[PDB]
Parts: sequence; C-alpha cells; structure tokens
Amino acid sequence: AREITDIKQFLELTRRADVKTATVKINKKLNKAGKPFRQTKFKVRGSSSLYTLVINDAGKAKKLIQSLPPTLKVNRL
Amino acid sequence: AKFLKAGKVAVVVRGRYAGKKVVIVKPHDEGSKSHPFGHALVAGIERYPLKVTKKHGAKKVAKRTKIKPFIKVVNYNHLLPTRYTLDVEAFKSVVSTETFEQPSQREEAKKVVKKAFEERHQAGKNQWFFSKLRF
Amino acid sequence: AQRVTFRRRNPYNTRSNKIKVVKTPGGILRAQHVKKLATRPKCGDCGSALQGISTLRPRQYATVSKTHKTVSRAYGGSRCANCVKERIIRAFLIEEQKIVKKVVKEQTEAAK
Amino acid sequence: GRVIRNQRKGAGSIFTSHTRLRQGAAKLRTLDYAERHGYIRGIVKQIVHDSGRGAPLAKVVFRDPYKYRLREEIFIANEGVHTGQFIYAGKKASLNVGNVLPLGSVPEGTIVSNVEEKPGDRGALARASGNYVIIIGHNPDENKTRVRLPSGAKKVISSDARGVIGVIAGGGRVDKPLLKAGRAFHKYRLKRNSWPKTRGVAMNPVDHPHGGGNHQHIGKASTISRGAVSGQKAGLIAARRTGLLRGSQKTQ
RNA sequence: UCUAAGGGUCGGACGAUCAACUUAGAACUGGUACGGACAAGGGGAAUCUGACUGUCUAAUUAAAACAUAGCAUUGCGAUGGUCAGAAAGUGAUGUUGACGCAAU
RNA sequence: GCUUGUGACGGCCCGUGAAAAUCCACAGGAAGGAAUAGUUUUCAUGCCAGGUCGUACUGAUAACCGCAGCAGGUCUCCAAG
RNA sequence: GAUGGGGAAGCUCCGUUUCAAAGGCCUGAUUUUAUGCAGGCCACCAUCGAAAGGGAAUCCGGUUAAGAUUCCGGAACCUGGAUAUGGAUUCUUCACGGUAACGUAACUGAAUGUGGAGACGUCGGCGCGAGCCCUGGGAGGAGUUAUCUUUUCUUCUUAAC
Repeated sequence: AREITDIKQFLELTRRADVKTATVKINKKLNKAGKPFRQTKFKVRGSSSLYTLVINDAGKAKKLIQSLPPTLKVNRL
Repeated sequence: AKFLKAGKVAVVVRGRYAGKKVVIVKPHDEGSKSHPFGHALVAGIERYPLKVTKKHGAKKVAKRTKIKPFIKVVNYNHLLPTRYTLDVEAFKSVVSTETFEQPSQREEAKKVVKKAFEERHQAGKNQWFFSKLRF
Repeated sequence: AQRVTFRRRNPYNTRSNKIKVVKTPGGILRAQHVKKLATRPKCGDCGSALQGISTLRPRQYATVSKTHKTVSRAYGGSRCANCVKERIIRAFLIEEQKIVKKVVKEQTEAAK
Repeated sequence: GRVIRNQRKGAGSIFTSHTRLRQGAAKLRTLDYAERHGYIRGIVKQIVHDSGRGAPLAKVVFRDPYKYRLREEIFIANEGVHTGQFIYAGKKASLNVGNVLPLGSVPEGTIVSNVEEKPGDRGALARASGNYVIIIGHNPDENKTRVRLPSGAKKVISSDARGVIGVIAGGGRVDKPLLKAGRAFHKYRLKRNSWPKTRGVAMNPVDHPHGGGNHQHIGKASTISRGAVSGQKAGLIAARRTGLLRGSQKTQ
C-alpha cells in the first residue's frame, strides 16, 4: 500500500515492533538516458500496510542492508 | 461623515471571525503592498464571555467570564460598521503593522487585549460588544 | 472482441448493478461492478453545492476526518458563506432597528 | 343481469385514488390561542406542484408556540403568494393577500379561499385552481357571516370560520383543449381509474340499462327518479330539467 | 485518372508542423453496363363510411362496432350526491369540495 | 466511429414523474475541564470478533410449461471486421 | 394484518390510531449495592409485505474431474468491541491561518431544535471519460513465397485499495 521516502523514518519502521519481516527486491531498471542500473526496493510488512522504500543509488542501498535490525527476517531476492 | 475611525466598533461579516464584534484600531485607508485594498487593523473577541446568574459560584463566574481575543487585518468590505464605539487606548500600542509577522508578537498582543477586555467586562463599562449577536 | 459477464447473480441493468470494464494484470478483460456516484452536499438555505465539504455516499462520512465535512466559519456544512454573510447583516440590522422600533413608539407615547 | 360499472366503484379496488406522489394533504393550521385571539407569522418556504391537483401548494412554516421547534403546514397557494413572503394568521391579522382571517373579521366584498365550513375544520370550500368565495354580508345575531360559493349557492357560516384572502392559484387551466386522448390518459393517471368511459349504449343488457340492441338507443327516459334503486341510477339523475339552455347566471 | 474546395497546433498578410475524410467538377474506358448480389413505395380519378392515433370477439367476424377529443344535458354545498354492506363507533369517491365528484 | 457512463443545457405536461430505514451537519450551551499539571480516541498507529440459510447445473428446436427429448410459450446483461 | 373496542346466533365481520390508564431513553442518588430509587425530556406509536426498489464493507493472480468476488497466495475495506503509545490542545483553557470564497492530520459539546444526504420523469443536441474499433515504429512467434508483397496473422497486460 504505502510508499516511504524519509530514509530515517523508514529506519524507525524497521524496528517498530509489529514488523516481524521485510524484503529486499532488486530490479534491473534503466535511467532516463538509458543505462542499465540497480534499483533496489525495501519492503517492510507491518500489521496493516506494506511500506516499500525505493532506493535508486546502488551505493547507499547496499549500505542500508547492513542497517536493518538483525532480528528481522529479511527475504533476499 | 467619515467613519472608519480610531475606536469604531464593527461586525466581521466574512471568514472564520464572521459574526463577531471588533474595534478597528489602525485604519490604513490607502492600500498596503500585501493588502492592496482598504483595510483595518482590528481586535475583537473570538470566544465571548458566558452568561452570569445569581446561582453562579465563585470561580465559575471567574471561568464563565474569560475571553478569547483575536486580532486581524480585515478588508473594509468584510465589515459591518456599527453606531457603537469603544476606547482603544490600552491596546492602541500592541496592535500595529509591526505585530503582524512573527507569531509571538501577535501572541503577546492577544495576551494584552485579553487582560484589557476581561477588565472592561467587569463593572460593565461598555456592554453590547460583549454579547454574541445571534443568527 | 473479448466479452464479459456480471460478477453477481443480478442479471438486470439496474442502478445498483452498474458495471465497468477493466484490463487486469492477467491481460484479460473483466467486468467490475461500480458503486453509484456520490452527490455534493447541498447548502441548507439556498440548495447550492457546499464548497469545501467532501462528497461521499452517506455512510462514508462516518469513516472520514472532521476536516473533510466542515469549514471554519459560523455554519460549517449547513450554510454557504454568502448565506451567513447575508445572515449576520440581517441579524444586526434588525436588532438595531428594534431598539428604534422601540424608542420611536416610546416617544409618541409621551407625545400623548 | 350484472352489477353495473357505477356500482362497482363503491367497493374501492381498481378504483381507489392514486396517491403515492401526492405531497401531504392541504390544511389550515389547527385553530389555536394564537389564531383565536391575535396573529402568528409564518414564512412560505417553498411552493410546489401536487400530483393530481392542478393548483400549486404552499409549504409555509410557523414557530411552535409551546415548544422550541418549527412547524410546516401545507396550504393551498393563492396567487401572488411567493417564497419569502410572511403569512399572518388569525383574528387580528391584516387584510393582505395570503393571510388567513376569520370570516367575521373581513368587510363585505372581501374574497377568500380554502374557507372552513365549521370553525376549525381546516378548510373545505373554494380550493381548486382559480376559485374563491365572496363575503356578501355579516350578522352578529350569532356570529354568522353570509357568503357566496363558487358554485353559485349562498351559504351562511360562522364568522369564526377562517378563509385565506385571495384566489386559489393555477389560472384558467381548463381554458386549454386537452387535444389528444393521451393527455387525458396522463391526466387521470395521477387521479383515479375513471377513464376512458364506455357508453352504456354500447354494452349489452346484462351490463347496463342502455344495454340491449339492434340499433343503439336508450329506449326509455334517461331521466331517473331520485328514489330509484342503485343498479338503476345511470343517466340524468333527478333532473329538474333537461336539454340545451344558454343559462348565464345562478342564484341571486 | 486527374482538378478544385472544405481543419488543427505552434513561432511574428505570410511562415513552420501535424492530421482527416468528404463534396463539386473534368478526362479516359466497356458487348450502354453500373442502388449489377443483397436491399427496396406501383400510380391516378371517384362514391359509401368512420374525423384522426388508439380498442375488442385468445381458437371462423378488426369492421362502418368500442374509445376518443369536442358538444350538451342531469344530480349534489357534506345533516350532501352516486355507490358498498347481514350489521356496525362499517366503507368507495375523499390526501376530495362545483375550474369538483357522480350520472347519461 | 460503436457501446456505455456522465456533465452543463434545452423541449414537453389540466402528467411536473415513491417511501422508510439509515448516515452526517448545523443552531443550542447543559456540563466537564490545567500549571506541577489535564483535556481530547471526528489525527496516525496498535489488539479482538464477525453467526445463520442459499451457493452444483440447465435456463431451453432435450434440464421450465405445454401428457413428450413437442417447429408453440416463457423476464434480462455482454456484443468484433 | 394482530390489539382496547364495535357488529354478528356463530364460523367470524369491521377498524389500525382507531371514543384505550397502551412506553422507555439517559443517569444521578447509593457507593447497605451496581442499584431500588431521585432527576428529567421525547412517544397518536403491533407486525408482515421487494433474492429487479432503498442499503455498511473486496480486489487481482493461482487452483478442481466437478467449487470459487467463498478455497489458496497476496493486497484491502466495513461494522461492533476493546484500548495504549505517539501527535494535536491549554497559564489567553475547549487550535491556528486566510481581506474573502475557504484551508487543515486533529481541535470537548447533554437536552432540545433545524438542515442535508437516502431521493427519484422523459426526449433532444452538445462536451468529456471508459471499454471497444482502426492505425505507425520496434521487439518476438506463426503463415505464404513458381512469381509478387520492408507482406498476412498474432503477443506487447495492469485490479480493489
């Protein structure tokens, strides 16, 4: 349902409580000029909404996977 | 003849404060930059005092007579000029072009107009203005 | 050239069995039943569509925030700005003319 | 023979009034202390078409004297009355169009509508589009006023009976030919199952006195004693006379 | 097979760009045919009769019969007219009131 | 363009073209409310529960009614070049 | 179509707010108690009657020999009931802003009153949406290929919320 954009307010969500699981999707999308890049979506299943955070910069993305609580069942790919 | 004056009481006839009594305090008959039209700096009540009976207790009366004030720039066209008139001295100062912008200044003003108005209503010097006008 | 069906036993083209057609992610055409449209809450002293007030079917207003079904003036929903502007004036002018209607007949009382 | 058409009507059935769409019924205010002694001011909120009845209604609303609330009555509208109009009711109300006064409070000449037959019955006489009653004179030998009814007849009712100044609205509706059966169809559709009408003379004897045949014709005077028995009253009922007149006025 | 006429958008009497079909005209051509199948009014002059549209004898009669608008007559002001019921604190018209209801 | 939905208009009437449940809102101001602390669930979020009966298929030149797998009858939606 | 009633020898007929003593909603008192009561307003008022009228809320994919808006997967919404954290509000107690139309993430409100939505005909042209129809480029697959055709056919989709 909902999309999130504050990379910080996301991070509160990742603890939150009711949030037992989440998921990291990877898309081989391509930019306006058209060069194959790595979009990566962070989906977080809360009790009654699915907040998916979209990160287009591959750099800041592969970092954030190592900022999720270690007690959250991240499904990779 | 030319009424729009220092201490004229009028009824706001539009927007939120619609229906409520006020006193003009600084007329600005010419157009302001922001505010390119005939307007007036006013101060009226927003929450009137409540009614008072013999049967009322000590602090009940003290409570039923608090008065939530308000201050506004308001277009002359959104005003019902009244025949009534109220002295503007104690607040004359607090209400100027200055006090608009910076909330706190609008705030300290209301603090003062409220002390003044609540005062006016005790030992009923100037009444009417303290009643609701019902429609 | 793809054709469709109602998705509920009602086979008659009534008002409550209005239907829309949708291409699904299946790449297939499908009917989808559509609720009947809401109408604009109207102003209760001139009958005009209330500005600022949302337009849901009636029970929906119970699932909506208060800001959606009012405005900030005397008579939020209810009446229509030009009708409260008329309304106040009419009040003030008459209550004034009362005092007069009153004082004027007290003068011609003494005159007698 | 058979029960004739005019007898079958008494039984309701297929012949009752078509009333779904009607507004409420049309009445004066119930006669109270307000109206018995002073006046009471209402506004006419809307004026409205009533199915089956050419002649529009006025929905006029009054404050409740004994409770905090509004009360809407349904007047018959009187030509000239108009939304936003104030309506004054009762003994002291002044002689303007639209108000409702006791007959006993208006001068001879005054013309009124929806007038009560007994004081307080809430309106009986002159109610259809265009009609009215004229007050001809008064007689305080018991509170009576003498009037003229739309039909011609004079009638003396209690000066306490109320009327509403003016005539009923809805013009001369009847001045326009109906033109085609369909207009009568729709006409009677909002009233009652009285249309079309088969002549008795086109029925067989079982069905009607006119009935038998070999050439169409009534075969006996169509002019019936008032004391004839039902089954027999078809035609001209207690006709004191019959035939073409060119009449021109009534009873005066 | 040609001719001409009929729009849009954007840059200051033109200029650029996009997009439709329709209409009138002309030449050419054929075993003179071409709304090529399909589709698709026969017409006129009168007499009887009912004005019209509408209706009915399901299964021998659709009519010139019934209806109809229009015209006219009759009864009735409610303690009323007309009609219903064995009777009734009963009922139709009537959520009515003569520009109405009822009966021909 | 076709089918549908819808709007702002316009024509028509001696026809002017339901009702109730239900939901909201305003007017009203009863009353309850803080300073070492209360008000408030018409804002966001979170917990729990949602019973009973129907639910197959035919719907017609063979699933209905006409003694029948009868050339009759029997209400509707979708609609390509 | 029951009921106070009125007819009828009676099976029953009439009548439905009607010539009727026709209820029940809040909550204080009381904290012997969750409870009898002290407030009090409002009520010409059985019920049945629509699987086409009115009406709280669900969608797409997948699945069976036979069920699917009902199962599965995923994503929602409504209603009743509980409730806590956050946020908002207030020493000017029950919010600010905007000249105004009005804005909003909220912003106490009993009785009583009043207003709105439920809620409404039919025909016509005109505007707009959706699905469909026709169609260019390209990426695929099918077809025809003695001769011709950068060709013929076909896939290119997006739900409730």
